[PDB]
Amino acid sequence: KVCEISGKRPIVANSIQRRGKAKREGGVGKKTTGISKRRQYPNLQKVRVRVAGQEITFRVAASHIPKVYELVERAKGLKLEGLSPKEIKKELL
Amino acid sequence: VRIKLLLECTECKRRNYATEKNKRNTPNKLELRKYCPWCRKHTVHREVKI
Amino acid sequence: PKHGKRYRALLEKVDPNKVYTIDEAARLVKELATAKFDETVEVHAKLGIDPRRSDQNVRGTVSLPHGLGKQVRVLAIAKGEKIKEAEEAGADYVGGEEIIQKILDGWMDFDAVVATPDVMGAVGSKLGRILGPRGLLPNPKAGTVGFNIGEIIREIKAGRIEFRNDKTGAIHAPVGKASFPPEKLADNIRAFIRALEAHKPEGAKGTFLRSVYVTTTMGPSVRINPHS
RNA sequence: GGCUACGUAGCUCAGUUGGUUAGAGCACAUCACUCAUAAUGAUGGGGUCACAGGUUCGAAUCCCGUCGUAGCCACCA
RNA sequence: GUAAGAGGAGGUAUAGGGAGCGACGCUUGCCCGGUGCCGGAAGGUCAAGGGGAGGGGUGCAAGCCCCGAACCGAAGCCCCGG
RNA sequence: CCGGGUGGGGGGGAGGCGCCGGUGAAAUACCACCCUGGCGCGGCUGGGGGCCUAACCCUCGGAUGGGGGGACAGCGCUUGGC
RNA sequence: AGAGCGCAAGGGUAGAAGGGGGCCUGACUGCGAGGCCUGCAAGCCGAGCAGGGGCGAAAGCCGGGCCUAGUGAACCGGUGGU
Repeated sequence: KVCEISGKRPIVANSIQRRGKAKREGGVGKKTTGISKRRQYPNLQKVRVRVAGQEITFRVAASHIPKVYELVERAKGLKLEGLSPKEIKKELL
Repeated sequence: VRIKLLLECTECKRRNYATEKNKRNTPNKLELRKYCPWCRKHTVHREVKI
Repeated sequence: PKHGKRYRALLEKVDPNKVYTIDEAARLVKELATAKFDETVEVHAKLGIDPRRSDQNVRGTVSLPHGLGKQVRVLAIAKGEKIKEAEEAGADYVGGEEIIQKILDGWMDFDAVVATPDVMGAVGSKLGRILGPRGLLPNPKAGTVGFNIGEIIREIKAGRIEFRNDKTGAIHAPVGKASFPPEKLADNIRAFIRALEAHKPEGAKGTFLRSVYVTTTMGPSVRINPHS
């Protein structure tokens, strides 16, 4: 998908795993020449933290979870009341 | 064929070359033939490498 | 009791985690000899050349720029003419080809042998079951095959050493003689380090210079920073 | 190429870190036993421990050089 | 179906999917050598990884960067039987 | 290796050992390192099992929670195979 | 000259290329006039020069083998050097 934090959306085709077989040197090359093409896309996960007056979830990046708890910190500072899950969660950032 | 194989001869007194062959099967231990290098006149020549 | 009383004190002077180097070894290990007489500095040297590798057990032929003081007497089997040479050197009853049975027919009193290359052949085939296997006969690098091996008779009467590898490189460098103080100990040990580095294999990876253990003969020895 | 294991009697198979004194069942051999074949017991022929090298005073028992056998990865302008 | 989820099935080994034959009556012999398939906590080979003995460039040096053995790193094929 | 070696506790006591000779490849108090195999630990470094819940996942008449599973399962990146 | 001259045949050869001995190592370097051959490419032949070298009393031969088959442009890189 796309993280709710710092973007982090997929990558395709010439993203890569290629295959290749690749060149180097271990004779006339490791296996000399070698060549091909593939596919590759990011990370995402879940952080369903409480905070304030209710409960809320998160689609967090690979290593952007401390940032979530930071948003929690900034969150506490203001007036977060009423019943409005993602509505509050958005007023966050 | 590799039995007669292919080796080369370098001088002593630092490097030098000349192109040759062998014959390991035949009573051929090592060789110290007598040729000429790029530098100076005729001298030693020692057997080595592939 | 187990290692003796002398060695319990001489234990309370090792602290088996030390170095000394050729210096502090020369001095303090000059002290480490309180036992009898002429303890042979036994530099005990161990490295790593896989207790044969076909032809890598050193041989090192050294005199240690001073002297030992013992005796080898050489004997020699030096085909008449070569006897002459040995006759101004230190070779007891040089016997051209006859003192062979005063080695073979049970009559020892000798070391080295020097002999010749001539008789080497001949005299090799006879005593290569005693002096050979044990450590006297020719070994064409132990100072025992030649007439320039008589110059080597004087070499063996100034110090031979036969550095070999057995099972641990091992070798016991012999001088020290508990009557050499600082000077001769310093110079002797450093000299042995020199000959050591001189006789080297052709690609035997590892620590060419671990064990040194510079034991006089009756006590402590812990290393010499296996270098200086 | 790199790494690994094995190759010893005509057959098939152990003795494997020594140091002894190289085997087993088949099979060949002249017997033995049975009245009779076979069953089995005995004594001999066959090793030239994959060939050499080196370690050891003393290896088929160990390192090393060549090949034959196979196994996977893996090289081939 | 990239996926959410869907049918399976609000069904549960007399239930659901896949294959060979094709009522019923008689019957279904030998081969695990090649292969597929079932299992098997010894092992060969092999990955990134982990590791660091050991080598080099360079600075006066502190240092920085690269090369990298021993030896521990799976699946798998080999091996073993069915 | 059935032969003795190694160690401790003690009695008791002024007495007990090593070279050559002898034998074989070697000489056997003591000293130096090392090998064989082991044993205990210290550095590195993995293999295997249990329990816990709180990540993650299932479910139960709203559940702030109870019950189940749980560091696997799901997934993201990379690693070799088929 | 029907023998021999490695190997198939053909040419040729005892005024040697065949067969015996001694010293050796010119399967030499830097070059190459001018010719064979031929679509290109490649292949074939070689006097002499010059370094220095082997043998030879000298004259002199020597850029492997009596000659025709025993061979693979380029792109990739391995290895020693400059």
